[PDB]
Order: sequence, then C-alpha cells, then structure tokens
Amino acid sequence: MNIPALVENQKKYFGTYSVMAMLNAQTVLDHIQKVADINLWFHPVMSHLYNAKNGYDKQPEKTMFIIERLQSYFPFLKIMAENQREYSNGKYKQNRVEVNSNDIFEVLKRAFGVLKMYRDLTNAYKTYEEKLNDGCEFLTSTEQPLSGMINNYYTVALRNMNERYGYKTEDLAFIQDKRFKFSQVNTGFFLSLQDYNGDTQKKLHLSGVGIALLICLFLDKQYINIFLSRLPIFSSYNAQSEERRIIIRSFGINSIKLPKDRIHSEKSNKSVAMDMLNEVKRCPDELFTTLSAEKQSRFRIISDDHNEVLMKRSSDRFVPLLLQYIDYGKLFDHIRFHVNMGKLRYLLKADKTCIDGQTRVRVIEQPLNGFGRLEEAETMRKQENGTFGNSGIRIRDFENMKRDDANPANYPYIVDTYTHYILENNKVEMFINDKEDSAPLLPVIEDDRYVVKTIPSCRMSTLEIPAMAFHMFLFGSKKTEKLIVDVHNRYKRLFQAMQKEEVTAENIASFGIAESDLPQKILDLISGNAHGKDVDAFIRLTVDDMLTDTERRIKRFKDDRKSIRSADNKMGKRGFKQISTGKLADFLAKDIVLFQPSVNDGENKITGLNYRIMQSAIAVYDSGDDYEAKQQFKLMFEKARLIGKGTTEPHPFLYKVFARSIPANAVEFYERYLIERKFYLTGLSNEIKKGNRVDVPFIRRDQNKWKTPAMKTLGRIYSEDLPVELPRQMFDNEIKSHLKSLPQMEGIDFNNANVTYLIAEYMKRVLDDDFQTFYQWNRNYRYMDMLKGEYDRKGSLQHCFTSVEEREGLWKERASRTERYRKQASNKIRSNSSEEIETILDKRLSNSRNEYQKSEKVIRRYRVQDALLFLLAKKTLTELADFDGERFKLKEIMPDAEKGILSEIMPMSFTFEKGGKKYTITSEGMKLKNYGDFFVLASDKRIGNLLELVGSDIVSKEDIMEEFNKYDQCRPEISSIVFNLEKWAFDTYPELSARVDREEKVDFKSILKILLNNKNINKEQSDILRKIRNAFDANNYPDKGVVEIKALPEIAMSIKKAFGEYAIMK
RNA sequence: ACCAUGGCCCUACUCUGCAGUUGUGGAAGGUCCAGUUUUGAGGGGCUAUUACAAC
Ligand SMILES: [Mg+2]
Repeated sequence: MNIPALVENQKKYFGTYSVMAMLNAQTVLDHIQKVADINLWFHPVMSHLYNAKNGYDKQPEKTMFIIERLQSYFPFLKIMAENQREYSNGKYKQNRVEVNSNDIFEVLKRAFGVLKMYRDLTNAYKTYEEKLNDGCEFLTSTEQPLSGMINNYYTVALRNMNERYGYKTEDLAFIQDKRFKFSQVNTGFFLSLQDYNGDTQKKLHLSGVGIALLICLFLDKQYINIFLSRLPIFSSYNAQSEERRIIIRSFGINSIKLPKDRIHSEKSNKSVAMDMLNEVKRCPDELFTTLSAEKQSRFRIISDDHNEVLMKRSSDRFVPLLLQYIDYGKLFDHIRFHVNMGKLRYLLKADKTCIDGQTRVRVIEQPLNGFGRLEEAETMRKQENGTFGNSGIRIRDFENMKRDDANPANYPYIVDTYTHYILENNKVEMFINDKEDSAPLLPVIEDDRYVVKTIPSCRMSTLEIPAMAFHMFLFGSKKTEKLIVDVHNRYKRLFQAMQKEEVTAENIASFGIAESDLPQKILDLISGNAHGKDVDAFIRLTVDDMLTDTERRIKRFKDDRKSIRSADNKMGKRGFKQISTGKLADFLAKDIVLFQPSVNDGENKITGLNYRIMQSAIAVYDSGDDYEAKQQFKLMFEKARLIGKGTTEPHPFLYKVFARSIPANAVEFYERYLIERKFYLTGLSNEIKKGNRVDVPFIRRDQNKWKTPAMKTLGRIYSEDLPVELPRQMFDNEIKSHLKSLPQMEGIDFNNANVTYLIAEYMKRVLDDDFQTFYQWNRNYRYMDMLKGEYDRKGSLQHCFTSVEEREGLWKERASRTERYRKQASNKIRSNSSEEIETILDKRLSNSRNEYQKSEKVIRRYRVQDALLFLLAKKTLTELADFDGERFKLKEIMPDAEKGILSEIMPMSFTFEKGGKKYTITSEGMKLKNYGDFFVLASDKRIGNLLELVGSDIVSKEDIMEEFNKYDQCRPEISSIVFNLEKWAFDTYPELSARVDREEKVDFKSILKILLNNKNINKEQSDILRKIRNAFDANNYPDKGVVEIKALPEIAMSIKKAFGEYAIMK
C-alpha cells in the first residue's frame, strides 16, 4: 500500500498536526488517570478498559468514570462505539443492545494505532514501514477496519451538521449525493475518505482526506482551520465558498474537547461592567433554539484573531453578575450572600470493606459554606501559610488529586476552590449582619471533622432579582437593602408571636404581611381549618401512579429493543433509540434504595460510597453466563442486607428477581426488576381495593406531613430551623410609586402593570431605548406549526417562523386549530386504536404547548434582565475614565456591533492567576466587544512558558496575539528543517540508509548521535536542537537560557532562526 | 446514501463539578390544568428542590 500523495505532498503539515493529534490524545488520557487515581493503547486508562471485562469487575466506579469521561473529551466516540457494537453483533452473531467497554477500547485502539503509524511516517525523512506491506496484520486487523469505521462515522457527522448549523438537504447534497455510487463507496469523489492506495489486493484503506479527517478528530477548531487550509481538498470551491465552510465544519463537529487549566481572573467594578455588556450581546440559549439558520448564523462571529465564535449564552449569568456588582461595589452594608469556600475531607477509615467486598478508603466531605463579599471571603480563605481561615487545616494544592489517599497523616485537608456564590434551586441565600463592615463569616471546624455552618437569615427567588435590581437602580442600594431587612424582620416578629400563641384572625393583619405571602398552614391555623394530608389517600394514589409508570417503562423497553434490532434505527436521525446501562443503573439504584425500609433515623440504608458502587456494579454487570460472576452480583445485594435470610429490613420484592435464576446482565436485571415491581404493586392495588391497609417503605405515617400543624411548633420551625422565605413582589409598590411620579409614565394603567412590563415602559418612555433587535426576529415552535397546519406535498408538517403578532393570533384561535390538527394527525397515524391514538395526540399537544409557553415567558424575562445589566454597566463606566456614554442604547447592542458602547475604545488591564503565578495583560486601547480576547490568551497553554521568557509578568495584549500567530506559522517550518537535516545525514552517512533496509527504526535522537560522533555538531548544539524540537512538538516555548531570543512579538521567530542555523552542519 | 415516520444538573467565571440516608419545611421553586399571561402577572391542583442537623 502506498502513502497517499496528498500526505506525501503535504508532509510537513501532516507531520506537524499528527504530532499535535497524538499529544492531545495523551493529554486526555493523562487527565483521566489523574482524576480517577488509576503506544497509547497501553496507557493505564486504556489497560483498565482492556481488562475491565476479564471476570467480575473489582473497580466498577473507576470503569464507569473512564467510559463517561472518554465520551466527554472524545465526542466522536459515541458514534464510533455505537458502530462497533453493531459490527460485533455481526461478527459474533450476537444481539447485544448496549455499548460496553470492549467497544470503546476497540475504537480507540484502532484510531490510536493508525494515528501513530502516520505520525511516524510523516515525521521521518526515510524509514522502513513493515505495516504498509499489502495483506499484513496491521492493515487487515487495524487500518482497513478503521477506514470503514471512519467512513461510517462521517455518515453520522453529516447528519449532525443539520442539527448543529441548520444545513438543509440542498446544502449538503454536493457531499451526500456523491459519496457512494450505484451501493459502493465512490473512491473517485474528491472528498472520498477511502481509496485503494495502490493495494494489489484491492482493499479500501484510508485516503489522504481520510487521514486528515482522523487527525482533525484530535485537534482544536483553531488548528483544524490552520491545518485544512493548507491542503488542496476543496476541489474548485474557493476560500469564501459555503462549500469550503461546510467541509471544514464537518471535520470539527465532534472533535476533541481538551480539559481546561484553571484560571482565576481578578474582578473589579470595571471588569464586572464589561462582563455585563459582553453578556447582553450574546443570544440567550432559549431564543437561539427557536431561530432560523440564517439568524442563528448572525451570532457566529469572527474575532480579532480571525477565529469563529458562537456568541450564545451557555447559562443565565444575570444573578451572579448582579451579586458581583453588589459585592465589588460595596453597595450593601449588612446583607452578605452565601458563598462556598471548598470542602473539608477527613479520613473515616483507610480500609473499609464495601458491599462488593473490595476494600476502599472511606473519606467524608463537608462543604465550607459561609457569608461575605466574594473578595473579602477570598482574602480570608487562603492564608499565607496555606491554611484555611483561622482553622489551622492545610489547603491541599489543586494539582494534587490523590482522592484515594490512604495515609492518615495527610488528613484532614481542604480542597482548594476559589470562593464562589452558592446559587442552586433558583435561590439566593443571605445573612443579615447587625453592624456594618462585618468580617466574612467562615465556618468553625470542630474535632477536625465537623464544619459548623450557619442557617441563612433569608432566601430570595432568583426571579425576584430583576425587581431588586430595578429598585436598586431607581432608589439606591441602601434603600433597597433597608427594604429587604424590614421584610425579614416582619416575618421574624410573626414567627415569634406564633411561638407565644398570640396570632389570631383578629390580629393577623397587624403583622404587616399580605395573606398571599403567608404560608397556607398559618392561614389554616387561624381560620380553624388546620389538617394533615391524608396518608391513605396518598398511598392509594402513589401505588396506582407507580404501577402505571412501571408499565410505561416495561413497554418503552420492549419497544426500544425491537427498534434497536431494526435496520431503520439510524444514528443522527430523529427517532434514534439507544439503551444505556448507565441510564438503567441510575433507575435501579434509586428505586432499590427507595424501597429499602428505614430504621434508626435512616442509619441502616445504603450510604454514599456503597451507593456509588452498587450503581456502577449494575451499569457494568455482564456475566457471560459465568456462574461465579452471577453469584458475585447476587452477593452484593446480600451484603447490602436487601435480600437474604436473617435480614430485618429487606427490599419487598428484589429477592424475587433472584428466585429460580440470577439474571445474566444489567439488561436482563432491569427487565426482571420491572416485572417483579409490577407484581408487587398489583398486589398492593388489589389489597387497597379490598379496603385493606397497605404500607410502602417510603411512606411513613409518623412524619409531620400527615399530622395536624400546631401554632407553637410551627412558629419555632419557621423562626429557628429554616431561612425566612422572602415573598415575590417585595419591591413592586415602591417601584410603582416612583414611576407614577415621572411625567413620561403618565399614560400607564398602574393597576395592570407588572415589573417586567414597567422595565420595558421605562426603557421606552424615559430613556428612548428598546431591547436588542434580535428579540424581534421570527421564531419557530412545534406547537405553532401544529396550530398553523401547513404541509409539504409529501405531507410533512412545515417549520414556520412566526412573529409575535402572528403567534398572539394563532393562540387566540388555538381551540379550532387544535381540532383541525388532531383530525389530520390521527389519519396520518392510522395510514401508518381510537383510545391509543387520542392519548398519543393528547401528550403531543400538551408537551408542545407547555414547551412554547415556558420558552416565551423566559425569553420575555431575558429581555428585561438585559435592560437592567445594560443600565447598571453603563452607570459604572459613565462614572469611570474620561468616558462619556449618555448617548448609548441597548437597541444598538449586537453580537458583532460596529456602533455604540461595544465599539468604544478604552485602555484595559487583565490580571489573572494560573498554576500558582500571577500575570497581567494590558491594552492601551481596546474595543469593549474584544474584552473576551483576554480569557482566550490566558487560557492558552503557552502563556506561562512564554512569559517566563519575556522576563515580565506584565505584557501587551497585541504583542502576545502577534507572538501566538507567528508561533503557529513557525511550527511547520521546524518540521521542514528537521526533514532537510535528516536528509543531509542520510546523504552523508550510508550507515543510516542501510539501517532502513535492515528494518531498523531511525529517529531524530539517533541522527543527532551520528552527527555528534562524526563532529558535525557538539554536545551544546545537540542539546539545543533536541530541546527546541521538543518544545515545538509540545506546542510550547523552551526554557529560559536554551537559546538567545529577541523581544515580543519575535520570540518564536527568533527560536526558529536559531534552529535553522544550528542545523547547517560543517 | 438521501427522503419519510452525559447517569445529569459545564465554548474564562471554576466538570478536580453534580449524582447515599433520615428529619424539617410547599410564603418560595418545579410541575400540571385553562374563556390564564407576549405584562415571571393572577387563579386552581400536585410536589422536598435550596438549607441545616445527625449518620
Ligand atoms: Mg405574588
């Protein structure tokens, strides 16, 4: 088999990027090893998989971690592993429905093996390669299988293009219509991934384009673009063509995600303002989903460093941004937000026998939660001596990741975590200090074991934060804070009175809290209607609901299995069915513990580590009908005391699953579990129907839920045990009184005006502003498709893009239009039971309608949230610098704005910490829209070693960007200098040429040695050549002193020049 | 081939994340209903999701 001509003609590019591909792979493998405490197919992580089904797995938690993370960092592995399952079923005449570690291992073994081969050929002037001999083992076992896998991978990757970029059949037909001939692979197609490569046996190998594709699976998008742009793989499509962009996008769509090295930026009032403006230029994710491909394309921007960026929000950061704004601004004197500052780890037992009978370290974690301004808390968290707060306890370095560490001397320690706000369950928790300028409230640690935490004063809905921000903007943060504190103190006075039994229908109004903001139980208690929930009703209902769900799951599973055995089940298309044992094992572990009876305050039920083991054990269980492996699996549940004689709290029905025979694998186990669950619940239903009393493990009659509430008992729980739950519409009356006094707001009906409405009226009427233009763009919703009722000739339902006015009117007419929809839709089901159809449609319309309504409500919240960020950011920056900005308006903000605030030029300075050092990058003048550049530079692996060479931690942004682009241009020229050096050595010393013919591997290190021994170079020169060459392969800079360098932005250029001169030879 | 019918809760803001139990709590949050809302406003039902304690 011959090396493809594309490879031979672009050898310096294939050489460079093959090395980058292999290094990136090793990086991921190394990361996974470290985090999990475990010839790339011999890596510890890959060995683990290889051995993972050699008998009953002793480290299921590790196996499952490796399988999950490999699919995160290598997204193409989901597609290829699915193809490898289907392949094996073929080969061994099996019907395995689920992907396992053998699939993952085999895909990656082959990918790595072929990558390594091409890396070696392209990085050597002359070597012998036995592996290219036609009909050899390498070709038959590894390379030829991989070419077919890659070709099948690309079928699915092109399907993914439709989802990810909105491409239509017409857009992709120049590839999809021409890949296969009539079905063969069309090796004559210009983007064919397979070719004969002059193989006399006439078997399909990877083509040059195919080799490029394999490499690009292991590159970052930036390098995919640099690499492919050098290659003549675009037939006659030109640089600006859509076809070129489609090709390149197809080669990056599922490529490697590299683990990020942690960065910590210094925040300020200015930085927060700029983080806010860069938030509002991006598309909210809920909106992005609804937009046409053209308008989605408008958020795909080219940066200053000529890199395409998706300007889309990955999460709603409104609330954290607002908290940073308040903290860095020092705007609240008394209120402090709930922060986490790491976790305490203490070793309970070094050798704990677990429910699978394997010994493991038992480490307990407690969060270090507290209250203060993020900067002040962070200054307290890490002392100079590297201890936490005033605790004495060591904070372990972030790079040290031995979580399995069994040495008692190493414990306790605190995990190093930058102070962040705790923002879970759409809440903000806060602590109210009596005095101003209080110090951060860090938790005390007792017995090196207990973290003594503090119940928050009170908790606010994140949906209340827009009105708080708006109130802050109109009145001032101090007035805002006084109002939160006053509301809090009213609830406290109420709950104190409850505890004295001094709250009546006659005096409830005196407490100053509206009925709609009192708990129903207080309202029940003063009305004389206090009652518990009816436990028997709840049991009867729960049993019925669960029986129904059990049957739903039985059916879905039988359906999916049949679907998975079908030819029509196509990955990347919409009705694609997959059975994940991970997903099965999640269901089973939750349910097994749900049905485990509690005793002794719940101290008998499965604990955290054993839970993780049980769940993982299930996920990977697959006896080969090996008797021991079956016994081992059953034994786990015996040791958890769920089945077995002499158990006192057994699971009610799990033991039936193991009666007669042990299930052979996770899939058998899930099926049998669900059948047994169905029989248990049917029995219960039948006993309920006879009027008998039944009990289920997870309903407990002694819980307060079921009893009548008392005033005094409930008073104490509300005062002492929980945070105060702050009401919605706290700030409304004050907001409305203010706005009523403004003459521009004169013609507003304030009796039908919520705060969402009034923010928008404020922007329009007081400020002559409006929301960003992309909130007027037409949107698509399935539900509105159904209501519009428009089909193509073939008879599919059309995807409309409507305006808000259109949808207003469809919604008014939804009853009629739903009637039409159902009539047509039912016919189309029948053409492909009356009750079953009506049910199928019922669910279709409900789900769709609910999706549409929620989406529209949330986008309307994003609008006014953006108004508030814009307003606050603009206020910060107005009062900074010699900056004038009364003219700027939210309506001008756009993802690549050429006007308004984002186009303004100001000096900037970005300070951050990475790997224990602290650096600053400055600009003398920079458009606000480019502030994101700094994170891109700080994130770059080279930033550290580069700044070691500059000899300054402070550097110009423009200089570093130029340096990084010049580095990127030098890297292939390094490859060429090596090539010409090797070539000289071969021409001068025929020893080397002979060593090729005698089938020995000649490498660079060897050639340096020959050059040294014949005094073509000396040790100094040898060492430099070696070190520079290594630095470029690492995609990094060499250590200081190796070579004399110039200043930025010519460091890489100067290193390239030195290499070139040290490679001349006598 | 085309066409048609994550275990979960990360393109700097911390995935080195989240994913055991028991208790407490539904004024909040989630979810469902509909002559409800393009004004996270209101109504009705259901529900421990944030937190803390103990293990
Ligand atoms: Mg309300």
